[PDB]
Amino acid sequence: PGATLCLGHHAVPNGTLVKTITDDQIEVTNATELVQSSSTGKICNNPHRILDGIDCTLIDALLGDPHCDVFQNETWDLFVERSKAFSNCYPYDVPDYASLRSLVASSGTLEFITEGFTWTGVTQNGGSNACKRGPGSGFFSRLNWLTKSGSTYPVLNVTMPNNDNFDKLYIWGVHHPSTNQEQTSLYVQASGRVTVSTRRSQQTIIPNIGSRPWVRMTSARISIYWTIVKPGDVLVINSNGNLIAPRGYFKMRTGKSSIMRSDAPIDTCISECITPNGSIPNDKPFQNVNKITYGACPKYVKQNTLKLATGMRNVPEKQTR
Amino acid sequence: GLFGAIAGFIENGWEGMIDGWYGFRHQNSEGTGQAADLKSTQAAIDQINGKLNRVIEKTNEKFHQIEKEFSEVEGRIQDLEKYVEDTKIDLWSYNAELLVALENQHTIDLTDSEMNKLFEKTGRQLRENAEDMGNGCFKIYHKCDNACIESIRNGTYDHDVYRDEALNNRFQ
Ligand SMILES: *[C@@H]1O[C@H](CO)[C@@H](O[C@@H]2O[C@H](CO)[C@@H](O[C@@H]3O[C@H](CO)[C@@H](O)[C@H](O)[C@@H]3O)[C@H](O)[C@H]2NC(C)=O)[C@H](O)[C@H]1NC(C)=O
Ligand SMILES: *[C@@H]1O[C@H](CO)[C@@H](O[C@@H]2O[C@H](CO)[C@@H](O)[C@H](O)[C@H]2NC(C)=O)[C@H](O)[C@H]1NC(C)=O
Ligand SMILES: *[C@@H]1O[C@H](CO)[C@@H](O)[C@H](O)[C@H]1NC(C)=O
Ligand SMILES: *[C@@H]1O[C@H](CO)[C@@H](O)[C@H](O)[C@H]1NC(C)=O
Repeated sequence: PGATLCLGHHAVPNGTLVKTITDDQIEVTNATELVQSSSTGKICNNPHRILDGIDCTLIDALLGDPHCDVFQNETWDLFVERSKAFSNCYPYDVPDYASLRSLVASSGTLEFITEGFTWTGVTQNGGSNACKRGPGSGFFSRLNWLTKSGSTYPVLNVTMPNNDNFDKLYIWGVHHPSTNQEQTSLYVQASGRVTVSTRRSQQTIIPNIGSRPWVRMTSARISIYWTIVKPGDVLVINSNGNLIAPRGYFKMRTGKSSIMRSDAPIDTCISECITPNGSIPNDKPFQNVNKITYGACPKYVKQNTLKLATGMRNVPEKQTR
Repeated sequence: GLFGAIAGFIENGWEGMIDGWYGFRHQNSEGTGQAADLKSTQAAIDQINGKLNRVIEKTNEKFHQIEKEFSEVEGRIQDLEKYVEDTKIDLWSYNAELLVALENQHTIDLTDSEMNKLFEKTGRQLRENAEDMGNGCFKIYHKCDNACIESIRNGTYDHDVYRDEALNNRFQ
């Protein structure tokens, strides 16, 4: 008349499948998801400073397209460009658009400091019906369209030293008229030229007369260029025509700032990780929402699910049916 | 698993055991019963929590990166941007896949290990007063009332007390 003592382990009615070295599917008592596969649909407005572009690209806000004037001197951790954004000023292109957008986005600020450039012998503040500002013609707020005074456009030669201890970003341009009649009417000389230089570098652009496609009343174009001036260096601008002059400089910074393309609405919540699909939580190490991310994010992976076993092997009672 | 206890010599688990991961069932002259072993249960849970917390520990915070979607065809520079992102994503996807496989194989083995540890601990406690039936049970060769069972479960079973009684029931 003895006694039996049996060792054993638990089981559950509803186990979970997981992958191991030897088995692509084996049942365990519990597991936990390591891939974040869903989003709120909304970009959380804390803790990062989100700046909604609304109808504006970062570049139009930089240049100062009139419908973008509300962005003057703005700052951001993440600038959000929307697909509905449109331009509504003088038609322009930026050779190396991608790079200018990238370095401004990264700088995280549009802080502009006006400088007293002296443009002797030309008319300043030129405008166009392509770029309406209130009822009448206008232009980019940060650019200064110089044209002839009386019937002369003298050789412009000006200097702006950087005696500050930060980098200055100057944005400037070159006007490409559609006809010779427009060129000589605006600048006298039959062929303009713009040379912008520092001690170490230089850019020279010869304008190119000819028709482009009509955009907002004009076949002409402006081409946008940039120059960074370091502490101790000096900017020199030299031109006998076609200069779209800077009015000053943008203060450059380094930091955590960036830019993202998204149509997700911005909402009042807290989330460290932002994707174009909206914010996602970052408690899991991986995510399948979007390879584009900003902040403290899980790493993007191709799997939509990965299950980490948090329990033993699940072995139920043998079934009689 | 590697120790051959869970899904091995122990035919199956107990759905009835709701207060623990590992434990004891007995039959004696007073009836049947069941009790969880808190220590083996906790050793398994602490190890699993340990590996869970290591895996979910935040490590990257990224800000400005490269563009990853493109609206224009550009050629060489964009091909390189896409290739870089695709290389990265495949390497991380591989890491993720490997991580869970290794983690899960190990989780299955350490839980199997704890079952086996408890079985060997119990067997050594009983000395020559019981025999291994081979199915995860010991046949105890003496009258073991509920006090005696709980002495086995909480580590106070003095085998010398019952040895002479037990040795006689075994070698006849
Ligand atoms: C266009 O404007 C620029 C900016 O003022 C003129 O550059 C300046 O040119 C003068 C000489 O033409 C340079 O003077 C020299 O300076 C050194 C010391 O720095 C001195 O030792 C020499 O005796 C000499 O006078 C001056 O440094 C230079 N400044 C800068 C910032 O580059 C340029 O000459 C103007 N050109 C025209 C055609 O208007
Ligand atoms: C997040 O957004 C991305 C891109 O907007 C979605 O990915 C697209 O999904 C469809 C299938 O539904 C695919 O055919 C496309 O190839 C994907 N586009 C791109 C650009 O990758 C993704 O499904 C969204 N995910 C969540 C969870 O909202
Ligand atoms: C099992 O895991 C899930 C998460 O995957 C958790 O929410 C649940 O509470 C766990 N249950 C037990 C009994 O541990
Ligand atoms: C931008 O900042 C500068 C100084 O930081 C200031 O002088 C200027 O007027 C500001 N403009 C706006 C629109 O706030």
